[PDB]
Amino acid sequence: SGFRKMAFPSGKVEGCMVQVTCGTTTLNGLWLDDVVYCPRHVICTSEDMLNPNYEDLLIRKSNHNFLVQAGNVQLRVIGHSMQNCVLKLKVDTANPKTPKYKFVRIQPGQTFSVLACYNGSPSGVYQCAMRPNFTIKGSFLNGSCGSVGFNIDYDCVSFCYMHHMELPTGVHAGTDLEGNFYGPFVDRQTAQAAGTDTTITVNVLAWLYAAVINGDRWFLNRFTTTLNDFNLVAMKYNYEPLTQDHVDILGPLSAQTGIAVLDMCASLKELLQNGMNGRTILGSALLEDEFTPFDVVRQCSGVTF
Amino acid sequence: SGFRKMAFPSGKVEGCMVQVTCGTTTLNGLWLDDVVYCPRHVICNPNYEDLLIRKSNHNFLVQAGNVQLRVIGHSMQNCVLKLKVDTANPKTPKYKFVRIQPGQTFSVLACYNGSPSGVYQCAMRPNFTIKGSFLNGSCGSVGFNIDYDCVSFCYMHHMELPTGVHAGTDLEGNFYGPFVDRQTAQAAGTDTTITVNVLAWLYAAVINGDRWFLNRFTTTLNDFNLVAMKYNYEPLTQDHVDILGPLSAQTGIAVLDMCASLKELLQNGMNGRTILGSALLEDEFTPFDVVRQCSGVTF
Ligand SMILES: CNC(=O)c1ccc2cncc(NC(=O)Cc3cccc(Cl)c3)c2c1
Ligand SMILES: CNC(=O)c1ccc2cncc(NC(=O)Cc3cccc(Cl)c3)c2c1
Ligand SMILES: [Cl-]
Repeated sequence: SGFRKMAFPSGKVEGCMVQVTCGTTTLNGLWLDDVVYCPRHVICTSEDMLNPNYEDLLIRKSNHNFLVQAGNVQLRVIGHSMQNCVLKLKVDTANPKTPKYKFVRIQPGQTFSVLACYNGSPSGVYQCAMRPNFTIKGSFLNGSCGSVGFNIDYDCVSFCYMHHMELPTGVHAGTDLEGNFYGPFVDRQTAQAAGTDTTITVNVLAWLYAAVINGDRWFLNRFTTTLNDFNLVAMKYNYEPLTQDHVDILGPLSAQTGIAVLDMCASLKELLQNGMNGRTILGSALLEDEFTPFDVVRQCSGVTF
Repeated sequence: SGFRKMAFPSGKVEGCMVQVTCGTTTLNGLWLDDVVYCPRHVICNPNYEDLLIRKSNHNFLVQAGNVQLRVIGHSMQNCVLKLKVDTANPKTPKYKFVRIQPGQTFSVLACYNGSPSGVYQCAMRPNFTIKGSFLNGSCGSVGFNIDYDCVSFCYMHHMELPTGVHAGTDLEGNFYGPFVDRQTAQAAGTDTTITVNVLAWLYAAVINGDRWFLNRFTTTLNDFNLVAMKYNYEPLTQDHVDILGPLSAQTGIAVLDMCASLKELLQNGMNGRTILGSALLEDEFTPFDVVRQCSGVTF
């Protein structure tokens, strides 16, 4: 029993964090095998950030300009290349702590753990979700660039995010581990703003199923809805449209609790109309959208209370 | 910017998790140096000395990864069993066993079959329970904090109470709260809100640009405690006021001025608004957690 925002154990990722220095800029890098991955903006000055020509800035650098520190040891850079917005620094030592890993690009609504780092040293771990507007609501200070997002399914670490910048609203933007940004963002100091954000509907439904599994049914009602009528109501509350894929994905939780997806959709509609009336659901007074259907099955029991 | 419920990096603790089996019971153990610590209920009116005297070293199966450790001794200390093994854990970090007080926070590395599955942050409630997330097999999972490079172990999981909340001991086997390790009618007492932690979280909200709840008013400590007692909030002591000193100096809001904001929040509610993305007053961040997360201390 109980339902917490749970992050994956960070040990496999902590053993990959290094510090990358180029000139006066210091940020974090991910050391996997003999390559250190970091944001390419490490080669920039604050002036260069308005309209950097990364190719022009990189051609002027040599291997010895990049200082890489792993713990108290200085690694030797023997090569460098750029792939999209990530810089790949070839080093002369393979990381003996390299876990089994993959680089995966996630979709909005997916969750992941973040190991926030400063000067190549891990400071904290938290759980978060890729918002529908492609930003993340993280907790990052100056020096956190290069910190990574990941999932650990079995013994394999799937790296899905590398932190690059903070937008004016305090939200964060970054890339996958191949250097492709999530969202319409660029690694430039230019007028960029996060688009209007929406609630991840399929995740709120999964979280309502987690509440039913843990014994809470106060919010259920005798109604059902069509998918179309649910979406017409949902979009008036800035909720993402619920697709037939989402309904299919909620199938296992529907079978376990005995509540049809469109029946749970009707309880969500009523919650949006009435509010909570002083009550809570899993210790929260708001509808939670940062637990996927997969997170709920992983964390919750297989037997409904 | 941003404020998340953040746990300490769990790597130093993951390297200590092992699986302990005795008969049909499997749970988690903490392997430090040549000793494995685990709940004594792994041997299960349980007369634990009578049950332990009947066991031999080879009855305890200890598995570290894919390796079977050899148990060469066993002893009980309060509600924890200490299994002496032949091999010292080469991954043993610098550590201490510390007992925490209600209101203090810690990270939990939830484990099943000696394998870590998740990490979360939580607080020791004033009623000595923890609102954790634990399933069957989680017994022996540990709570900890990190100070520089030293892991301070403060909690070991033992049981779930009927309300879904959890109970456990420090690493010396002393329970937090009036609980016993047996299947008997036990219930968590009435809980209260950790006042000093709510105030620290209000200061974190101000640091992150959320100021709608501030007002021109102040209060006395006595008047605040009379009001706080009415809403099932823990009393605020002069020690708590002193501990909030740094945050008061940084934001320019006196502790008793922030108390007048909290009094107005309790009497009138949030009025449809949120603070740091929450519609409830959050009490699981200490004044130290707020300073650490708004400064970037590393481990
Ligand atoms: C003193 N605080 C900060 O400057 C600060 C706070 C918080 C921050 C959180 N994350 C990243 C930071 N860094 C950047 O956004 C640097 C940057 C600027 C323009 C474009 C690009 Cl790609 C990268 C933060 C920076
Ligand atoms: C049916 N649910 C479970 O089996 C369950 C679910 C969830 C659980 C979460 N944590 C621990 C469990 N374990 C215990 O509380 C076993 C126990 C019983 C009597 C005394 C003592 Cl000291 C320990 C859980 C057990
Ligand atoms: Cl995905």
